[PDB]
Amino acid sequence: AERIVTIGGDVTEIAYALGAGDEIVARDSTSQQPQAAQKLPDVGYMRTLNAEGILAMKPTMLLVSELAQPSLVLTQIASSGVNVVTVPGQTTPESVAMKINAVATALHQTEKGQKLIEDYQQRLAAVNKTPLPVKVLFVMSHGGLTPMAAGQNTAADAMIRAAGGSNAMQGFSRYRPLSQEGVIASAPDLLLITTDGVKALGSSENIWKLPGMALTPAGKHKRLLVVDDMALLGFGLETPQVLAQLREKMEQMQ
Ligand code: HEM
Ligand code: HEM
Repeated sequence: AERIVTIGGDVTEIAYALGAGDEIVARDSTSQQPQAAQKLPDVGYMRTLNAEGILAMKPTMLLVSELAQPSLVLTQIASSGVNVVTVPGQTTPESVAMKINAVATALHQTEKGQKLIEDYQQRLAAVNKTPLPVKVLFVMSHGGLTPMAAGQNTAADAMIRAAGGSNAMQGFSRYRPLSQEGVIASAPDLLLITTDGVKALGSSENIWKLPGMALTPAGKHKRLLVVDDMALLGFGLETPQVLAQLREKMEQMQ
């Protein structure tokens, strides 16, 4: 009966995992998992939504990450009479259990969610969270934009800290353009980048041509880790696995 639009790759992946695949009629740009979701219509990007694109799908329920903007579009969609359910957007490993809970409560699959939660906690718990003296620089590369580093108050910065590592970039929030001096002062031991960032750059050649990268301990030892964009930053079900790659790569640097 329900025509569900899910917004937020984390939300979508959880809805699908709670067995609602059949009822989801559309989703946002950040939602690309599972692949089944890639075949659904794209209503736009979570951070720049427009009401018309969502309402054209005639949803009965909108499951939306709190990270969604502009907020008044949700108000507007709710006034039109669709059930708008908000999902917590904290970039924290403990936050995922909260996300699963809100989604399940909304789908009336409380028990299914409870099960999914235990599996996530069981997978998360297996990861060594002991702090390690390794500094990490996360870089986001587009095709047509200057490369950018993550400060604090980012998912990337939370991910790094949760793996037991340290954010090489300090003293600022969100993202900033790379500069040779900035990067070099950062002195990362490990360069963290996304799968798409790699494609945007070309080859490993261009990777170490990033401003100042070669003049860092990371660039000297070619210490690199490439992870799926949303797996790394989405704080959904794949969080434990990504923390594992990151932890392993750090431990292996002793
Ligand atoms: C017009 C298109 C886009 C614009 C203008 C844009 C802009 C931004 C900006 C400025 C930030 C960080 C600053 C802030 O949060 O205020 C950000 C974060 C992020 N973006 Fe977008 N973006 C776009 C498209 C996309 C798409 C298509 C994806 C699909 C995966 C995406 C995924 C993310 C994620 C996962 C973050 C969180 C990073 C973190 O917390 O470390 N973005 N985006
Ligand atoms: C940090 C993680 C981020 C991710 C995973 C991400 C992801 C994406 C993706 C998938 C696109 C679509 C690419 C395209 O259409 O060419 C995009 C576009 C865009 N992003 Fe990001 N983004 C991030 C951060 C940022 C930040 C911090 C900014 C700050 C300016 C930004 C600015 C933009 C802009 C202006 C576009 C639109 C380009 C166009 O329309 O041609 N993004 N982003």
